[PDB]
Formats: sequence, structure tokens, C-alpha cells
Amino acid sequence: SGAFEYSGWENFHRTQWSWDKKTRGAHLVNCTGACPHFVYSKDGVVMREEQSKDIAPMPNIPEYNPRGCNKGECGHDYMYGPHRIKYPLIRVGERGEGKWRRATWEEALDMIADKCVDTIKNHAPDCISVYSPVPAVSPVSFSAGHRFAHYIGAHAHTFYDWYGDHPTGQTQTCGVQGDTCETADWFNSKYIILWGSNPTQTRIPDAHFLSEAQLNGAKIVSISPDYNSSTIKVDKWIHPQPGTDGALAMAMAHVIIKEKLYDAHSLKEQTDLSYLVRSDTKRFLREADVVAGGSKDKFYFWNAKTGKPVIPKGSWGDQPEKKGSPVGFLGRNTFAFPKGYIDLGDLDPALEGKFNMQLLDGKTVEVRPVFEILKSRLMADNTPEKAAKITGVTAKAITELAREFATAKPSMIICGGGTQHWYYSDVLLRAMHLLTALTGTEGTNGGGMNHYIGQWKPAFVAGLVALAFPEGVNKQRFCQTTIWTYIHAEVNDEIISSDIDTEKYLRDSITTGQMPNMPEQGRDPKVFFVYRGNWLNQAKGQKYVLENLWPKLELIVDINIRMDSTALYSDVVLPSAHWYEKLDLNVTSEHSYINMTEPAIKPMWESKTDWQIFLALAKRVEMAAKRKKYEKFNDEKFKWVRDLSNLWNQMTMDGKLAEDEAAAQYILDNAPQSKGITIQMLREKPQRFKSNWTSPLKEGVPYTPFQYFVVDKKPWPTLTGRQQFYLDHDTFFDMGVELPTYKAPIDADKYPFRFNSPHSRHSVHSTFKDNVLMLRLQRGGPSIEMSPLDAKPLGIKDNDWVEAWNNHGKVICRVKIRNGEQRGRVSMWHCPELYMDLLTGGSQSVCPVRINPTNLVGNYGHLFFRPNYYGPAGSQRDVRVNVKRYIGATPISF
Amino acid sequence: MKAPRRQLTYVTDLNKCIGCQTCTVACKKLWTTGPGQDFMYWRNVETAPGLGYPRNWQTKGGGYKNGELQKGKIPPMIDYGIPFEFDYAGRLFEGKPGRVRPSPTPRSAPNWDEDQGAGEYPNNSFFYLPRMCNHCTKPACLEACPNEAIYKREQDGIVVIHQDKCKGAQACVQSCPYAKPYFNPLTNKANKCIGCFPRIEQGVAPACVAQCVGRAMHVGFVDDVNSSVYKLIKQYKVALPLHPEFGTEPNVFYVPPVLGPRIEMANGEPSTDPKIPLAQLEGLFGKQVRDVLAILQSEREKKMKGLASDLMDVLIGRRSTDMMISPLT
Ligand SMILES: Nc1nc2c(c(=O)[nH]1)N[C@@H](/C(S)=C(/S)[C@H](O)COP(=O)(O)OP(=O)(O)OC[C@H]1O[C@@H](n3cnc4c(=O)[nH]c(N)nc43)[C@H](O)[C@@H]1O)C=N2
Ligand SMILES: Nc1nc2c(c(=O)[nH]1)N[C@H]1C(S)=C(S)[C@@H](COP(=O)(O)OP(=O)(O)OC[C@H]3O[C@@H](n4cnc5c(=O)[nH]c(N)nc54)[C@H](O)[C@@H]3O)O[C@H]1N2
Ligand code: SF4
Ligand code: SF4
Ligand code: SF4
Ligand code: SF4
Ligand code: F3S
Ligand SMILES: O=S([O-])[O-]
Ligand SMILES: O=S([O-])[O-]
Ligand SMILES: [Mo]
Ligand code: NA
Ligand SMILES: [Zn+2]
Repeated sequence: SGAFEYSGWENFHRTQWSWDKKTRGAHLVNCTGACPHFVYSKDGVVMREEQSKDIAPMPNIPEYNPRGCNKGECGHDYMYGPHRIKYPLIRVGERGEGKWRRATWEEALDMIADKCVDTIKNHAPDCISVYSPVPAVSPVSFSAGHRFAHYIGAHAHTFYDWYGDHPTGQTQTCGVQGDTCETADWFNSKYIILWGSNPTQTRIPDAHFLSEAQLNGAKIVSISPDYNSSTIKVDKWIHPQPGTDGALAMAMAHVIIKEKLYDAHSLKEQTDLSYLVRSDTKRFLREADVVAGGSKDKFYFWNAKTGKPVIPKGSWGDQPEKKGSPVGFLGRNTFAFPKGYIDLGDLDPALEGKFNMQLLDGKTVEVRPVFEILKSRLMADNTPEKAAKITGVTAKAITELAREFATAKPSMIICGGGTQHWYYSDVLLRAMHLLTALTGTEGTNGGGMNHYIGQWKPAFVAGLVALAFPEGVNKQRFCQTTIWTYIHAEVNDEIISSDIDTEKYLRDSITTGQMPNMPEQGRDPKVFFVYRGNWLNQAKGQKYVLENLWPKLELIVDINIRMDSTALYSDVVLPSAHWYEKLDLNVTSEHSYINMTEPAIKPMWESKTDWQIFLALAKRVEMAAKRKKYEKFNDEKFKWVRDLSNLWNQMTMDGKLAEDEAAAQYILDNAPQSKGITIQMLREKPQRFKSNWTSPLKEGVPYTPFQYFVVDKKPWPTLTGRQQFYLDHDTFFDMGVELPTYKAPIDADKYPFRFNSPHSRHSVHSTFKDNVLMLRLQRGGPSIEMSPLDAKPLGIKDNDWVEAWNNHGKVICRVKIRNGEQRGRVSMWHCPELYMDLLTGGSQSVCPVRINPTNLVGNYGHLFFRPNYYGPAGSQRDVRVNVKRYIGATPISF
Repeated sequence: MKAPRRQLTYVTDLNKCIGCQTCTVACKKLWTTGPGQDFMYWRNVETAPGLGYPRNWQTKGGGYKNGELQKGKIPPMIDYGIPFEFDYAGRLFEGKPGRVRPSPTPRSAPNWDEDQGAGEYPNNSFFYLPRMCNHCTKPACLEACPNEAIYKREQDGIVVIHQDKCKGAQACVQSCPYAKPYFNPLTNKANKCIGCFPRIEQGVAPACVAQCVGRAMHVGFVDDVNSSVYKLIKQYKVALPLHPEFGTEPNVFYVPPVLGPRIEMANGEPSTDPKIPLAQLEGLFGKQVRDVLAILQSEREKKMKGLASDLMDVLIGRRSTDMMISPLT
């Protein structure tokens, strides 16, 4: 036998850990984890999930495994819990009441198809739009509605900038959509600055690399107004005033330039800091100013080896010998140039000095290198002592941080929402990129300016585009969602136009075609498809949206696994298959591997996968287009006669992609980063990408971006062909940011607390906010935090109801008093669902939508509109509110 | 009670725990989804300083005093937290007006005081303390039970409450000073951490180890001289048990936090003292903490100089199988 005395009874627990099927799962949410999981079924019921822990390790550094998090291990609760959409639902009461009638798929989809055909016929196809964000999260489900929109002419949305995740300053500097090292590379750094980044809560499966780096001898700095959870492990904590980081950064740059701790060689080669600026007009000296038929887009540096001015190679006016195709994530395809192209060679560009030069028209003008201008402005305005006054960080601290940062090799900056979600985050990121340029660590392992926010990066992006926009992105309507929301929700930003003429800039950017305005001819938006994103709940200017934008929409359709707040406020709600009931890919910027989910069981109740829903809808649209004698129509914008009677075939390439798996394989097949990989391989184990974006993807080495420019010396896709810190466009001069410098936060809200709205460990955006187990590991509802120093004089006690408000709206939420919070601000974990434990409003009630003019510039080299490449950030960290105790309910503690 | 043949041993690296509660969730989703188990967190993670779970458990009583069994209190249900419940169906699908409030009115919960800690800005301080059954070499629960329902497994030292033998006496709840047996009021039986013995029997790490996202948990048999738990507890000696003065000889150990910033003085400049007070760590782990921190800081300093440190490499755990019994399943 061989049994211990109680082993028979112990079979009771052994039975609890058993299953008869194990499938691969993923959580298709916007967390950036893309964590490999197994899902465990017994008798056709999913019991639980567990990380599969099977990403291949790299030598000498910690593995990514297990990843996972606290939401992910209860992911199955959205299969079986009280939130699930089982059947198609049609509204019967007012929007938001949660008064429904169950309908058949047929009646639901026909109502929708009827409206869609009418809207195209009676108004314009661009009065229909589909919002579905972060394609990297679930590219097949993303492609379903975007392809639908593609073939009927409906417009799409932007997400990266709308969320404020788009590193606007990085695009301004580097001319790329964005790029960042995978998190394993953090282990290669000697000195990391966590700059508005709370990875203990907001990069949970990657956070181990930081504490492991430190135990391996790295030092880490946290910069954050409050003492945040990440901060308990760092070696040094810097707590500036909210939104004053730019002054800190510029003072660091000053110390580094003054004490000469920079990499002059790197500056001379990789940046525009040697380029020459006309003293008279304060513009770049250009070829056109010197030579008949000279280019507007070529420039000069002073070569100190020959005492003569020289035209640097690689700028916008310099064409490669054979052009490449346009690349989505670059200003222009500078990969077409050969290796070595911008190598410094024997050149020695001057960084300091003044020089005279002979203009075309006979005049002689004085020119200076950008660096010379930059340097003199920093010595005058950006001393430690002056930045000390602004930030409230001591001058000694600022100086010691500068020296450490510039001395440790490699050093890196890790920035996040704390520094990216501000009105002026663009100039702040340019300053962080200035700090990286000065230290020379860009494109090195363990170095650089690395941003992390949402699940924005689908490395296989050409395969995605192949499936979503088969006739080309140039034959696809896009709005820019921040502008769309600002205008259609008729937002009041409270910025007086004599301070910043937002209206003029915005209008002028649209009428000159720099930025889009959808619908055209001022028509109202009429039909709104929302899925894979909780658009209403997360939307800035929410109160304007609900009051002004929402009632313009004749039909609002939400496709969802659960009843979120957007769906609660919708006309038709369609049931979408859970992550563990569908097939899809799942990728992120944090690691270089392809994740996926597959069905553990068939879709529950009457749910369908997103791919199938837009397939079935396409049929009913065919049927409706015929009923309405409107089967084809002209679309003069694209010179495209559209055939609504063939929509389904269009959706599926004549039936080839009628199954989810073929659509998923289609993406994998049509991208260099993935071609070779099959679904069956992914089903077994996560596979590493075959290549990446702006650097080689090397065997056994963590990805770090921009090496194609830094190492291979291809030109940067900017106007100057370098990392460009001088942006001599009229709008940048207007805002005082032709150069990186400190821009103080917007104080248009005349209220005394700065309103912070960071991301919590307890949810993934609005998803899992309402999960019972998550709420049980908090205090049962949303939370806003205050320092005791502000709460005590307001007579506010821990867990009292508090009321926070400004001109935009009001929210009433229970308070958490936390000594780590900095006085003068309050922190409300972002976007709890509207139906949760709030007596009124939510976090977005007190947020307008605001647009910085520099984000509207679209006629300046690498600055042009492309969806999710450039456009207005949806910032929100400038918001200010008042707070008082709510006295309608004051329960006693015990 | 006769020594076990091998003793399963855990090491919790407080330098690495990010308080993400994944292990709390993994454990609950495996073993405490049953009737009457909703208020039970066999594995929990609490902010230190704080009240913990159940609140004020550290003065609940129990354990041993000069080898005499102590009979402590039975924590009332409110000290554990009445698990909040919600009527989502009413508001989302049934047209009922009004917010989906938690019931009861929130007053207490297992993680109520998350990240509050102690000290005034800019020297507020806290860290995370994961806890569980300590599968003690001298289990007070086991001795307390008038029905011998609790036994320590001979093959791996895992302590288990035999659910057929249990008659709900609650002497165990009284006498465990870590307050880790939970009286199930539906079944009239105590329930507690089972050391994931079915996983351990198949050579799979307990879920609170295998699923530890911060990569802070180690597990193994302490007799295995090549295990990270042997290395941290016996060789380098940087892993201590929680409240040794309770006299139960826990077999779960903690590496105390040495990561962390300095006390900030009124002029804005660093002290040499850490924000985490030594006195706090001494309260949890006793007078050996000082020397452990000294070793840890010393070894990290070698790493900063670019020198070798085997100890640091162990904590870093570049491969999970160097920390634990295989986590694959
Ligand atoms: N004041 C302030 N405002 C801010 C922010 C702030 O920091 N402060 N942060 C931002 C940021 S940075 C972001 S990235 C947004 O919160 C992201 O919201 P999102 O709607 O995409 O996620 P969310 O999780 O909420 O919604 C995802 C929806 O999709 C459902 N879902 C998830 N998976 C699927 C699926 O496979 N198919 C379908 N059809 N649906 C699915 C999900 O239930 C939820 O409704 C935004 N505003
Ligand atoms: N568990 C979980 N993780 C997530 C998400 C989630 O919803 N849940 N969302 C993901 C996504 S899409 C986002 S965009 C990211 C956001 O996550 P993060 O990038 O970390 O940004 P935040 O949470 O907004 O704030 C990070 C820290 O910066 C601080 N900080 C706030 N204001 C300032 C400032 O003015 N200056 C400085 N130096 N610091 C400031 C905040 O108080 C906060 O402590 O998280 C991603 N990770
Ligand atoms: S939710 Fe996001 S982070 Fe948490 S486990 Fe699933 S994928 Fe990983
Ligand atoms: S999972 Fe690991 S890291 Fe997260 S809380 Fe539990 S122990 Fe700490
Ligand atoms: S911790 Fe409490 S329950 Fe677990 S063994 Fe030690 S005494 Fe018994
Ligand atoms: S060992 Fe197993 S049972 Fe005990 S706490 Fe960890 S997961 Fe829960
Ligand atoms: S004392 Fe014994 S009888 Fe049950 S309640 Fe505790 S195991
Ligand atoms: O799926 S269970 O944990 O209710
Ligand atoms: O204030 S009470 O409800 O903790
Ligand atoms: Mo985001
Ligand atoms: Na739930
Ligand atoms: Zn569950």
C-alpha cells in the first residue's frame, strides 16, 4: 500500500486541485502585462487560472516568469459573476437607467443595420464611428470593428494620445510614434530614475526587475510628490510640487552642462545641438537662406576642424538613394539610408560660439549653435537655487541627483502617467530626452528615456493593418479623439483665450488640414460603436460628454463581456465572449513575446466573439441595404464606390477569414516581426518576436530602442535628421518652448487642491473595479486620498464621504487619509465605474478636456497628424478642485 | 509529537514583496471558495505597521510562555471583516435606482489600512508583510485541540486540520498566536492553510510561492543544502521567523527589508537612518534583525562595487527554480 494514516481523508483537498482540461488563456485588458496563463476546466466549468510561467529566459538576468497579478488570478470571475452580458439587450428606459428588454441577435443586429444604412444614406458615412482602443491587447477583436468601419466608410478613433499615453515630447524630439526597452533591460542599468512612475502598482508583473537590479547593485531614484508604494524600496526619494518636474529636469541639465559632465561626441553626432540658429529671426539657418534654390529643409553646423560651415547629412531635405515604404511609427522611412550615414567621421561640429555667415541676399547674419543658446538660457534661469524655489526640492539635492545621473553608466529614466498626463508633458519629456542625450545612454542596454503607460505597441503592426485596413490606412477615415470630444461635447476648458487662444489654434489647425475634424461639414456624430474600451467612463470632460455629446448620438452600441458604465448608458448592448471563450493574440511593449488566449469552453449564453459579431452584423447590413434600395454608393473622399451588398465577403476576403483563427494567423503572416509563427505554436508556448522596430532584436539580449540611429547611424526621422531639441515652428515660439524649458502647470481651475488621479493595483482601468474580491481587499468602493494636514482643518476623518468639485463638476467619494500624500493635493484612483460606491459623479466629472496648441502642429517635418503618431494629448493632471466634508452621511467608526 | 522526516520551509523576502495581493487571490481561488469560507484568507498580505488581519491579531494571545500553552482570544467576526456584498444585478440589469453600495457599511476589512503605515510626511513609512500558517515545529494549535483533529504530516512537516475529526472546539483559534485557523461558522469546523500539500505531493510549489509575482517567495525542504531556503536560513543566516517570542518555532521565515530610502531631516537632507525603523523590525523579528541588515547591506555594497555576492544572487533569484520547488503545472 504505502499510505500514511490520514491519506484517505486528505483526498478531500487533492480533489480541490484537479481538472480534466488545461487550455491557454490571456486577459485581453489594457494593463501592459500580456501575461501567459493556463486556464483549468473540470466538467466543462472553468475552475481557475494560473500563470503558465513559460517565457524563455535570457542568460545572466532574471526571467520574466511568472508575471501575473491579483486581477489576473481572478479573471474567471467575469465568466460567471453578476456583471456578465448573456443576451443582446435593447434599452427601454432612459440611457443609464439599466432598464432593458432581451432581444434576439436578429432584432438587435437589424436595429443596428437599419440605423447604419439610414445614417449613410441620409447624412454621411462619417457620421458613424467605431471606438476600439489598444489593438495590441487583442488585435483580432480590434480588427473586427475597424474592418467593418473600413468598408462602409465609418471613421475610427485615436487612443494613444487621447489617453495621454502618447509620449508627445518623444515624438517631437525623435520623430517616432514611441518606443521603449522591454522591462528585462532594466536589469542592465546602474542608475534608474522612476519619474512619475509607480511600477509597484502599475507595472506589477515587471516590478521584480527593479528590486532585483538593486540587489544586483543598481541604485534607484523615485520622483513623486507623494510617498508612493514603489518609493518604499528606492535609495532616494525626490518629492517636487505637482507638475513642476520640468524645472527639476532643466536644473539638472544646467548642472550637467556647467560642470561639463556630458558626452560631447554623442551630442555632436546624434542631436541638433550643433545646428546653427540665426540671431536675427531665431530660426535655423537653412540652405534656402544662402543658396539660390537651396532647401528649406537642410541646415548648417560649424565644423571646428576646418573653420567652415557645413551642411549636416540626413535632414528632411536629404532623400535616400532609394526610398523605402512609409513606416507607421516613423516620421519618414530613414531606414532607407545606408549604415554609417550620419557617423560623425572626422567632423567636429562646434557646440559653443558665435559665427557670421553670408546670406543669399548679401546680408551678413550672426548664428549660434542651439547648444550655445540653450546653455546661456540655463545659466541664467535654471540654476539649482531657482528650481529649488519652484519645486521645493533643495538645490543640494538637485545638484547631487544631476551628478549621480550623469556619472553612473548606464543610467536610465523611466517615466509614466505622473509625468505624461500634464498639459505641458511634451516639453517635460523633451527635457528628459535632453538629459538622456547629454549622458549619451540612448540606444544602450540599461540606458535611455523609457516610457511606460498603456498597451500601445503591437510589434506585428503591419500584420494588424493588413487585417483592419486592407485597402490601406490612406483609405481609412480617422478622427483624432481628443479634438472630437472637445468639439462634440462642447467642452469648457476654462482657459481664457487671451492667455491661450485654444479656439483659434484648433480652428486654424482644422481648416488648414493639419488636424482632422470629423464629421465634415459640421454634421453631428450619429452612430457610435464602442467596444474593448469603456469610453464614456474613462472620458475626460465626462459631464460635457453626457450633457452635450451623448444626446447627439441616435444610436450607441456597446459590445462587452460585462455591463460597464458605457454599456449602462447605451441603446443596444451585445454580449461578447469572455477571454477564455475566444481566440486572440495579446502583445505589449514591456516584453518581446507573443501571448494568446484560446477557448476553454464555447462562448457562454448567447455571447459571440467580437470577430463573429461584426461578421454577423455585416450580413444584416447587406439585408438592410437591399431593403432600403441603397446597396452601393459613392465616397468621393477616397474615390471609392462602396458595395454594401458584398460587406460580409469584404469582411472575410471571400470567406478565407471567416474563422477567428484564420484572422489571427493572417496577422501573424503579414508582419516581418511574426511571419513564421503559427497559432499552434503560440497555443503551446509564448514565442519571441522575430524582429522589432528601431533596433535589432538580438538572441538572448533585452531589446532597447533607437539603435538603428545610435549604432547604425541611420538618420533620425526628424526635420533635422537628429534628436531635435530646437523646434523653430511659430506655435512653439508662441508657447515659449522652441527650446526645452520649464512650463508651469495650468491653473485655469480656480480651486486650491491639485487633483491627481493615478492608477491603482486594485484594477485594470475600469475593469475589475467592480470585482467583489478586489473590493474586499480595499474598503468596498472607490477612494480619494488626502494628507492629514488638509483633512484635519476641514474636519475630515478617515473614510468620511468627501465632496470634490470645480466648474466642470462634482464627485462625492469616501476619503482615505494617508500621511504619504503631499499636502495641497488629493489623489483619486482613476475612473471607478459610475455605478459603484459614489454618491455622485466620478473622477472624470471634475476633468475638462484640454488641448495644448503645440500638439496641434501638423506642418513641421516629423510633426503631422497620423492616428496615434501625433495629436492632442488628453491631459488631466493640471486639474484643480476644492474639497469639503460631505455631511449628509457621517457614520461612526468602530 | 515526533519530528517530521522533512520540514517544508518558506522564505519571504521583504525586499521584494510589492503587496500586489496575487498570492492572497491565488490561495483563495484554490482553497477557500467554499461555504462559510468568504471571510477567510489563509494567505494574506498586510501593511506594516498596521492592524493586520484580523485587526490587532498581534495582541490576540496564544502560543507558549516558558513552554506552557497559552489560551488567547477568539477574534470576533468584525475583526476579520464582514466580506462586502453587492447587488450589481439590481442596478445594471433590473432598473433599480441607486449606487451599488457595499454591505455592510464599511468599517473593517482585511486590507483596510493598506499603505497608511506610520510617521508624518516626509518620513511616513510602511512595507508589506505576507502571512500564512507557519507550520510550526511546536504548533500551539495542534496541542490545543481537545479532539486531536490537528496533525503534522510526517513526510513534509505540513500541519493540517483533519476535517472529519474536527468538532468545532475552537481551542486552536484561541491558541494560535498568528490567528491563522479560521472557524467556519457554516460547517462548525476550523479551516486553515494546508501548505498546498496536494501541490507539494506532485513536486509543484504552493500557489502563494509559484504565483508570487514580485518573486519574493522561496520554498523547499530545509534539509536540502542546495536549496535557497537552506542558504538563507542556515548558511548566510538572513531569514528570521515572525514573532519568535510566541514560542511555536515557525517554519516560515522573513528576510527583513534593507532596500529603502533614508530618514529626511528638516533641512531636506538625508539622515543615515532608514525610513523603516529598526524598532519596528525588532518588534516583528527580535534582536537579531540588526545583524541581518548589516550582512544584507554589506553584501549589496559589494554588488554596487561590481564585486561578487552569492547572497545577493540568491535573493535576486535569476531563475525561479533556484528559489523554489518547480512552479510549473
Ligand atoms: N482623470 C484621469 N482620467 C484618465 C486617466 C487618468 O490617469 N486620470 N488614465 C487614462 C488612461 S492612461 C487609459 S489607458 C484609459 O483609462 C484606458 O481605459 P479603457 O477603456 O481602454 O480600459 P477599460 O478597462 O476601462 O475598458 C475596457 C472595456 O472593454 C471590455 N472588454 C474587455 N475585453 C473585451 C473583449 O475581448 N471584447 C469586448 N467586446 N470587450 C472587452 C471590458 O469589459 C471593458 O468594458 C484615462 N482617463
Ligand atoms: N494595476 C494597474 N497597472 C496599470 C494600469 C491600471 O489601470 N491598473 N494602467 C496602465 C496604464 S494604461 C497607465 S497610463 C499606467 C499609469 O501608471 P503610472 O505610469 O505609474 O502613472 P500614475 O499611476 O498616474 O502615477 C505614477 C506616480 O506618479 C505620481 N505623480 C503624480 N503626479 C506627479 C507629478 O506631477 N510629478 C512627478 N514626478 N510624479 C507625479 C503619482 O502620485 C503616482 O505615484 O499604468 C498601466 N499599469
Ligand atoms: S491582468 Fe494584465 S497584468 Fe494582471 S495578469 Fe492578466 S495580463 Fe497580467
Ligand atoms: S504575490 Fe509575492 S509579491 Fe505580490 S504580495 Fe504575495 S508575496 Fe508579496
Ligand atoms: S501558525 Fe498557528 S496554526 Fe499554523 S501551525 Fe503555527 S500554531 Fe498552528
Ligand atoms: S501554502 Fe497553499 S494554502 Fe497555505 S497559504 Fe500558500 S497557497 Fe494558501
Ligand atoms: S480545536 Fe479542534 S475540534 Fe476543530 S475547531 Fe479547532 S480543530
Ligand atoms: O469561480 S468561483 O471562485 O466562484
Ligand atoms: O467612518 S466609518 O464608516 O469607518
Ligand atoms: Mo494609459
Ligand atoms: Na465579482
Ligand atoms: Zn472566482
